[PDB]
Amino acid sequence: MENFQKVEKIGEGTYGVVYKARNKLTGEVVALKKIVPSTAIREISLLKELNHPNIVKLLDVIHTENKLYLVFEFLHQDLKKFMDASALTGIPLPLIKSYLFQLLQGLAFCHSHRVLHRDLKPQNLLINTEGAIKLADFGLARAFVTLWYRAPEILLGCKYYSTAVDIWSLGCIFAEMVTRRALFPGDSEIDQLFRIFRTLGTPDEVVWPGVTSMPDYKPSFPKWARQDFSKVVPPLDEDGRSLLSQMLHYDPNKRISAKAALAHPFFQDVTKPVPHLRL
Repeated sequence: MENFQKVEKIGEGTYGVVYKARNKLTGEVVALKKIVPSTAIREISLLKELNHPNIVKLLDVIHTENKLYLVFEFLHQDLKKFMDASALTGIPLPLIKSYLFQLLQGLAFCHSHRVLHRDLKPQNLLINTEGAIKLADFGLARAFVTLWYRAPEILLGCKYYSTAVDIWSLGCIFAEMVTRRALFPGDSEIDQLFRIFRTLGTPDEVVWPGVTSMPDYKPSFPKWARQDFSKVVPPLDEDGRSLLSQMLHYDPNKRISAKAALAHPFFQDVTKPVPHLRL
């Protein structure tokens, strides 16, 4: 721990403060997250084995007197900041497509190892000058404020949700890159839920078998009609709209998997362009 020289504070993460650090020993520039229960210890130890080029590498874990430090590889910017930076002009479709493709590969990898993220959002998506995008904070939720990317089954009380929640979240982020506006900016659990309802229509037994039996489901939920999908993500092409609708399917079991999504015609012409970051 004294092996680190805090270069500066990046910001407040979900589980603590994040500092840019320099390994006084190896000189490597890393990201230090100042996060303890023995169960969370084995859980994040298992995360060290979860390596993929689209997953932010957990270099080391340092436990010392209730203090838990997670040493991560450092990336220069997050997707939230990049989106704002390219808000007026919009992120080019080839870069949007490239990013979604890479995130799906990363998700496909984690999901193949029965590891869910559970909390995908633009701030935990880190990018570099080389065109790569990675998933940050993977597995930390199972281990240990924005509802915008929350899957509906989570909002309806499902206590044993699946990998499908990450697909839903990524779909919301996908739509946000395309339109330059958050898809469902809920400011309360009920507002989030109803925002989803107003756009995708209020779910029933037809589209989502067993929805009415969900814990937080109320028969009194207003019945909104599903909106024309072409009004949701204009001007995304038919392939993208097809993929997005599949990623936003109400029934978690019918929602497209990361693996399957990678096969969608939308990616037939995927390339790896680089973003222009002003570091």
